[PDB]
Amino acid sequence: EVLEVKTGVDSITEVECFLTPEMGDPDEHLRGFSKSISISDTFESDSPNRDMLPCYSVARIPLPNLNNILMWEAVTLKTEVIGVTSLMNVHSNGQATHDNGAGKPVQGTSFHFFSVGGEALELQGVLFNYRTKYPDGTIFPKNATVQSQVMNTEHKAYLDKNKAYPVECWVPDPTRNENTRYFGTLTGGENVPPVLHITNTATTVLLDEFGVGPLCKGDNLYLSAVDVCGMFTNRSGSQQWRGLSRYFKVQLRKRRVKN
Amino acid sequence: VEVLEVKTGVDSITEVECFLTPEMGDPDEHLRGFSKSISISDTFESDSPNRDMLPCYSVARIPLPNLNEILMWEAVTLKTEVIGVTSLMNVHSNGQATHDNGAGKPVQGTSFHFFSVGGEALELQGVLFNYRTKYPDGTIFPKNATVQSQVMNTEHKAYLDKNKAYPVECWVPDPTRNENTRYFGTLTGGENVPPVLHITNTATTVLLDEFGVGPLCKGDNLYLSAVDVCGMFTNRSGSQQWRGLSRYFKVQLRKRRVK
Amino acid sequence: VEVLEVKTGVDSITEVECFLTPEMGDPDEHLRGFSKSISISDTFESDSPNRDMLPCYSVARIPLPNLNEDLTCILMWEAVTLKTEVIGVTSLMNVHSNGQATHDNGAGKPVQGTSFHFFSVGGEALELQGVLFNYRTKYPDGTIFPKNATVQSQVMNTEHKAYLDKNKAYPVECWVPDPTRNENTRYFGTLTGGENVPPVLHITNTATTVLLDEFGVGPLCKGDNLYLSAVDVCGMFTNRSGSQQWRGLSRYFKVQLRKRRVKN
Amino acid sequence: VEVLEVKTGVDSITEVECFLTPEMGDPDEHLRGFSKSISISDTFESDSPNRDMLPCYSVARIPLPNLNILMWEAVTLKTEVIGVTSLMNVHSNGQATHDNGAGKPVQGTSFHFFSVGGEALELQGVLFNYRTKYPDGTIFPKNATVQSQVMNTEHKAYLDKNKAYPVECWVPDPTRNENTRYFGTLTGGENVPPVLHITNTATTVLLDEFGVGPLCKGDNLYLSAVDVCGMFTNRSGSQQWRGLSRYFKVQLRKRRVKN
Amino acid sequence: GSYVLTQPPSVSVAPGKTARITCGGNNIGSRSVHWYQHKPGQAPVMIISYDMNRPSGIPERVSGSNYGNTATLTISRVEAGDEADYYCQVWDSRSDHPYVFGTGTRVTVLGSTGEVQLVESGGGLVKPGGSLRLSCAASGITFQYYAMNWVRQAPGKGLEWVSSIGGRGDTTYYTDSVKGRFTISRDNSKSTLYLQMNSLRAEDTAVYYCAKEPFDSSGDHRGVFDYWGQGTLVTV
Repeated sequence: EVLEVKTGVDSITEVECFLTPEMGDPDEHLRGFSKSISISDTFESDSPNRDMLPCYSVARIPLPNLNNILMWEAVTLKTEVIGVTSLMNVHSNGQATHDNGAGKPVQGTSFHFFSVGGEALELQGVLFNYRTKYPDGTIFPKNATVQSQVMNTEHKAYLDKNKAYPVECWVPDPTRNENTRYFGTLTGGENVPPVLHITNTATTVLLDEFGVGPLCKGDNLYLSAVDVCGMFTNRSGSQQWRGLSRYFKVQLRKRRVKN
Repeated sequence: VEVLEVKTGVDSITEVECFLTPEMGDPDEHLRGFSKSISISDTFESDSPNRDMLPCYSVARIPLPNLNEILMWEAVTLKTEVIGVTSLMNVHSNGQATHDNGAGKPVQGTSFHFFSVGGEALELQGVLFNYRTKYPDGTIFPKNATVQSQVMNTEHKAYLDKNKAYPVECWVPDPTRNENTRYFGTLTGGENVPPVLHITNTATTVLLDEFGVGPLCKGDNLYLSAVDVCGMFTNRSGSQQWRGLSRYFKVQLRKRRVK
Repeated sequence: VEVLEVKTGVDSITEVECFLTPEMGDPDEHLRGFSKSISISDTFESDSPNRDMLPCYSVARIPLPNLNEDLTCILMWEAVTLKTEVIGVTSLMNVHSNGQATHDNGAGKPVQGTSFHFFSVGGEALELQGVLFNYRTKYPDGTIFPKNATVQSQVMNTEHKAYLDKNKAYPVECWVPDPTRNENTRYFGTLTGGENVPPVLHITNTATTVLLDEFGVGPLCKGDNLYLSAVDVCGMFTNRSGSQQWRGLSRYFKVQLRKRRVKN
Repeated sequence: VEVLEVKTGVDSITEVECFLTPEMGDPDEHLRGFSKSISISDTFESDSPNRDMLPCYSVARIPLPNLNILMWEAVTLKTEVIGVTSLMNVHSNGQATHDNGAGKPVQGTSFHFFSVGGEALELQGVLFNYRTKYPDGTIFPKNATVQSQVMNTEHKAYLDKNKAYPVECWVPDPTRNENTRYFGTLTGGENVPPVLHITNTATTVLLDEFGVGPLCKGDNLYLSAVDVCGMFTNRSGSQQWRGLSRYFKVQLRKRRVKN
Repeated sequence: GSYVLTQPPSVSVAPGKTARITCGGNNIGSRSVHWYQHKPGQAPVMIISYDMNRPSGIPERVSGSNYGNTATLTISRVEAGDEADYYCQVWDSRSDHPYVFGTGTRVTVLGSTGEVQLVESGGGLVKPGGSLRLSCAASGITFQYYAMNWVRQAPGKGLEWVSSIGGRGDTTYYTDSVKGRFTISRDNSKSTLYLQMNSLRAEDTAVYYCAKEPFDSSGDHRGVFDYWGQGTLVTV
């Protein structure tokens, strides 16, 4: 049961951090890139390399110790993608658009996603191909059946680890996440232009229809992000995912609750 | 039904939460949530598609708490999103390379996203691209198709009262009826069209009309209906199949007295 | 007409509900709602299109109930709100019927390219102004088109005025709504030109357009007649041979009207 | 700086009006406002771009009327790109679209950015390729590590010089810039259409959520801009960045502050 | 009665020339017609589904139409291999005879004459009034998503549908000539189909074929047999 908000100098705090992208990192020279993408021969023989699978990023940030019973309530978020101008490096090991042309810029399928919550983001599993064999070191839908390709309620998980939950297996579970606000956009297609806006003037309000924001259980704020900006085509024609870090700034306030 | 006052109190309000799996055609178990590869006919006269090649309207009839021993359940707010949007980033599984050494071709092209909430079965009107198209045994389609069926034939009225039955390309919501249903649909046609799928648990659609009255569930039954053809999957051989995804629904209902 | 008070009461309000079928050209019965395949002329001077190749403005003149069966002091039906949508948007997913493959073993090419979606509600026939792409284009017997086309017809010739007062007659590419008139009509139109343009068609029964002007007055139906007008060229269908035909769809209209007193 | 009451009266308000020319690289005088033709490197480890190939952040430090404790507060901005119609010169040394066709217009990756602040814009470094060797005469991320490709907090700088800070190395630092309002859009891709609006009717308000605008320390207003409109393809196929100047008009008012 | 499909008993063609097998039906044009090839001793293969659609494997030579009171199979460049019995088939969901076969057309050529498996068991000799249990062991498929059928061919006669069962074992249908005597059943875990034939009569002697329908998320009936077992002969 949510009750009154605490006021005063010490009633309010701020959390500021960045989440680096987990694009796969095939060698140190390619930090924030995936491995070049192999296409499998059949659906039954699809066994991707771990460094080829972008993953959900997650940060668990301890807040000032509180606790009759107070909890930190996340009220407002400011977020933006860090290093959008890096995608203008069109002179570094790319494939020419045409004869004598500049490099091919990062483009194609993108997924930008961020979440603020008082507990780990809750995930539902959906597989493009149920016979895809996800590699040791990742956490993925276990006991994949035919029905896993549309909806299998057995595939529930918590985003509770980094470099573990592949992006293409997991989405936010819309049946849970009462204590999380999540926002995501997939802009699929092969030649799709990235459209990235940056400003320090834009604020998202995290309060629900009852004026209550996410309540941080155990004095922990859970930030989660994916920013697959598109794909980098290198000279040989092979394509790698490219991702960028995401800035978070969350304003929290003390809220009394009961039980 | 003369609509009167809304009931208040602890027990005056209920919630319905479910997912609708897509009916894309399901040519074999390995391809659940895909259609069969699309064959092009030689002429308009000789167009006789395979049943597993035709995506269909999805429908769910959800019983609500029994009210009688004159109250009806009134649908007030909807939350909906497409489940498994990140699955469309599996670009490594039996696809056709964009170019030499390139990553797979992502799902793209013609898409139709549609959802409806109502107190009775969604009412359909028939419109045929080609009136001489022979729809297969097992589907329900416009009967006695005339030349005028290609623009508007008022004989082609139906109720979306069955799954894996009403093909998407024959039927649209009948704008002359559906007084007791709220429907929303977007066709984004074209061959190379990028999917643009947003996910968030912060977005709510209000189902009330201009008089402040929502859909009234006759026989204590809520009717959810959906289509989510996300686009087409091109496999190695060049063949194209529709790919669809499930849709989450969450409907807030309240007790309303009528006469 | 000096506009005065709105009538209230049970009988003060009425509703008009209908669909307008598209006039895309209809080259044979098998191709109802398609145009004929498009021929390109050799020169501007020798451009003489076939009638079944020219999409036309659709129009409906709907009689409304008789109001003035009363006494001294003059009611007119006033159009207040419109609900409209394109009927059969999902028909454009028939990509298996006599199309041209995108590539080897590929699905059919879907309907795409230059589109024009347009609807109007008014208390008199929509008023048209003539603008010709090529002034020497010879429009065929059976259509009504800009007469006595001069060189200035390609940008603006004020002689080319007309009323959309007939179906299968006013070709889309000759006529636009005349912005100098149409005081008693509300019109809305969008041309999305280009050769590979994706159709974007929204359907919903939750969306309402208000027809009232800045003074709170909607279209006043002269002679108790409501004038609905529409064009919905969704794009072009490419068939196996490569030839391209316009494809159009019907348009639903639902108009809420109310009785309004006017004077002298 | 505890912010107090705004000064009113005839002399309480001032205006700053100027244009910032673009620093696209300027390979010779004939090509002012163009970059050099873009070379693609053989590998990531051998990427050493020419200085006249790197567009740079533009910056202007404008002295305001001497005050003094009063500070000039930036309230409203009007800005637009100067010479948008110049991108219709499709007859001047371009590459034909096709046989007998008109020139190829300026298109592809664009970055439009402007900032108003009471101190130099604060920059964070992000590198596409960390082994890129930025040339003598530019100011760039020093001691680039592998982590520089996603986020390295060592790469902090002030935009305090013209023709110096390359666009592709630096973004506004979202951890700082409390006293600056910045707006930027990257529209990446190879064939992307420029969309440039011009109007003298549009005003941006620079006040924060507390109703305080940027406070000009030392009576200095800091304007900063990037307008890479896209790329010009010339006959040979080679591609150069093209940029345009940006108009600024800032309304400032006198504000009293303390300590 | 049942719906009626009439076929010419036989058709002759020279190698190279085209062969036309007609399937006559009362307004058959408004029903989906499927075609099966059957060579003596082997499992019937589906060559056309839904009037004119060719499965992976069947060549472009083979062609289907269906318009009036007549549907037409067309083999165009005829080879020695094409010599076989050809049956047309329709489906009438919600009727006393749901799966209806044509009488059959034997084609003769007058020049100079593996993911899915269905393994059958149980056939043999049995006396009038006796019992027998046919089984059909499927492999390579999740059995519960497939409606399954028993079809038989009596010495001399054509294909006759016997019994159908749903994926979940919900729906059961029989021919009028076996109602109280034959029982169809499934063990989805053991992945096998059963026909319990007791109170056997003399006119039951036939090769009993196990017939699978295409995948369905509910295991519903679809009215087409897209794959067949090699068959098992019962004599009396």
